[PDB]
Amino acid sequence: RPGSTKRRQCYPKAIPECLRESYPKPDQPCYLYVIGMVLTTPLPDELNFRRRKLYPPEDTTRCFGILTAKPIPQIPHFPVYTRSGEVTISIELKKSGFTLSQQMLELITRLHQYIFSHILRLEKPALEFKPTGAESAYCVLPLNVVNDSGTLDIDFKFMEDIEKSEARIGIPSTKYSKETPFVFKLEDYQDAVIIPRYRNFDQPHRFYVADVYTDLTPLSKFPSPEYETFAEYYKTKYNLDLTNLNQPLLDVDHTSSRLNLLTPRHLVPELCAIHPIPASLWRKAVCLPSILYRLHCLLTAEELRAQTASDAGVGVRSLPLGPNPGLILQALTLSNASDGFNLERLEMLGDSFLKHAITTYLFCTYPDAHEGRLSYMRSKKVSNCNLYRLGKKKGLPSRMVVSIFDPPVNWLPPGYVVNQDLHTEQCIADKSIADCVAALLGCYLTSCGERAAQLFLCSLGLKVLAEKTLNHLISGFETFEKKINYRFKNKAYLLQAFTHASYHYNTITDCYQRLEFLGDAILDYLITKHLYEDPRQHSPGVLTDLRSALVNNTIFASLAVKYDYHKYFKAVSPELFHVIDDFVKFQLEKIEVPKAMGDIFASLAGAIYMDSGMSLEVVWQVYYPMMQPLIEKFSANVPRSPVRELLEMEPETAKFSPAERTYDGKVRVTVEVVGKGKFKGVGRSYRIAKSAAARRALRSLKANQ
RNA sequence: UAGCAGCACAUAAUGGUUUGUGGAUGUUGGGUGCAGGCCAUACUGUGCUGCCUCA
Repeated sequence: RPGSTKRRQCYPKAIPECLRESYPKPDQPCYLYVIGMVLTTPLPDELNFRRRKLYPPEDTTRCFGILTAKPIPQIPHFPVYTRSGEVTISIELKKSGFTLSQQMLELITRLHQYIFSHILRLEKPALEFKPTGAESAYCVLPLNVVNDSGTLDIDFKFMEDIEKSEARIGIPSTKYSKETPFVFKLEDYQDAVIIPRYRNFDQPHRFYVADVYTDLTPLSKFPSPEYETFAEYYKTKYNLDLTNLNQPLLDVDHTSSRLNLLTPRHLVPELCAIHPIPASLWRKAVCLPSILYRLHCLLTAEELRAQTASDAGVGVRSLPLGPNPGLILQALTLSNASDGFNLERLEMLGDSFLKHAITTYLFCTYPDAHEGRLSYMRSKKVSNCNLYRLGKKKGLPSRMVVSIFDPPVNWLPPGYVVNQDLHTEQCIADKSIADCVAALLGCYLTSCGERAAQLFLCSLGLKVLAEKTLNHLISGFETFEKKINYRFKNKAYLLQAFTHASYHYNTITDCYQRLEFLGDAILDYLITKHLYEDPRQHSPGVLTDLRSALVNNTIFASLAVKYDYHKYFKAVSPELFHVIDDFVKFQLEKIEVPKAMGDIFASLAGAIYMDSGMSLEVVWQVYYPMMQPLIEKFSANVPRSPVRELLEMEPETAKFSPAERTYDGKVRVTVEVVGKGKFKGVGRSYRIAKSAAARRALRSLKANQ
């Protein structure tokens, strides 16, 4: 069915408008952004398994910039988890409206290719570098501080120095002899990336210089147990005799192959070529895939924020408000993506508000439609099928984050195309598109409030926007008004709330059932909002359990008895009065629960809502003090089924019999607890019977402990 | 800068199970649809490893 988990569809991935076709043209105005990088949380030495020097990216004058033909909007700063620790990223406009020559742009584009293909090794046989034909068409370039002024600019000199360098295309062929011996220069290695010249010619392993040992030489002990000395190693493995046996040695670390950094995890110089790119900048280069991916994700979320501010009138189109893009990115992120956050909390809050908004809308729009009809219409509008259609129509599927980020497998680098797919497409379930709509509703509710959430629903396409007889029938309700600490402006709502359909003496209001319908959705929403806002910050699963336990007709009947509602209840059914009296007796001492007692509890919420001028707050002021002891009790001790509690205590030893239908239509169930006895329960249903059996067993087990 | 094999978690797939829920031929409740919680087979990713390439 449409809106089911069992139905899956493929969608193309959205690329933000500001990155699409964004290739700088010769002699045309362009934008230069700086990637600001600050080490905000250093990694503990215990997790730094080599105890290597942490490198704050900010300690170094060279960085990267983004060159684009289109402006990038402000996005929240975001963390990236490097081997140094948590680095906060800023994307800052440095220059706007400047021009580049064909030669300058070619130099940038060649270096940009060189980064993704040669440095990062993200060019694969399935990928082609076509910067003018690529959908995501921006260049990344080196920036440096000009003349120690602190001012960053395009380091054209460094790009040209890379182009003149023979070390760009492969390993330099410069062999040292006794006539031209190797001379070590310390300055050339302090921030170097090096390439060993004697091995792995197709895939030269690159290393950072981590340190320079001035106390160690080629005649010193080798790190592999296979060779005694560095000189012996190079002679034995590659037939290379060293010209300078007194040169210092380099302590080296591999260049990182891990390019997903969005979450926390928890040699002889003479035989090396210097790669023209410094190690500081190369450490920054390794972050580019995660940075550009995160940038892409946040830009997609901001595009959706700005679109919703246009379509719904909710927020401001450009910020100097609407939700933070990080919360939209949360509502777009499935738990499968593993990104440290997910939509599930926002979804549940959204669902509760959605019910309320539609219920209120239906109640007010259809003043003559009875409860069962409003309930039926409600059930169709809130369906996963309808919500999927709305989410598809809004173009959410292309914007969702579905899978775990993996640069070489599912990410297309800027200026590349796919040779005709995990790079360009994603497969999504119809239900997940429905769940995302509710999470977005929860995002707009939490950030912008209830009116803004209603306008958001309207933007999706959901339409969400006698007296003597009265005084006689309400006689004595002044004591009830005092008990609930609320006084009605219009006592007809109070009468309606306490009028059963059997109570034909009321000819001046309807029965309670319409106000019951309205009150049900109000109480669900208010309780859910309160549970979501709870300082304990309950998990998605626990929120579901608490919502289920608190939003219940049995609890509402129990409260209605505790707050004397049964004394004001207007009915003409002796049988209903007996069932109520038996339940009232059982509740006063601490058996069928009379539905009508929970229904009038909801109906009075509906009454107060209408009498207060649609004030949810006034309802909550009345109901919160009544419910608080239960909200505290269940939020302290998240509730359980007695059958589940028995199965948790006795998983292999507790076996339940089949349902035996007794002669009175009632179900009987036996639970056998191996070695501990057989306990029978009876009730009108298998669970009242199985729960009664499980409670008798649990009582016996707890008594024998 | 590589491959593989164990163990933790996330995750979709095919089966079952269980709570909720719906109009239904509804002879007095087993037909199907969508959600949660579990049990089983099987996939990927990250991580704790283990063996094993180059150094």
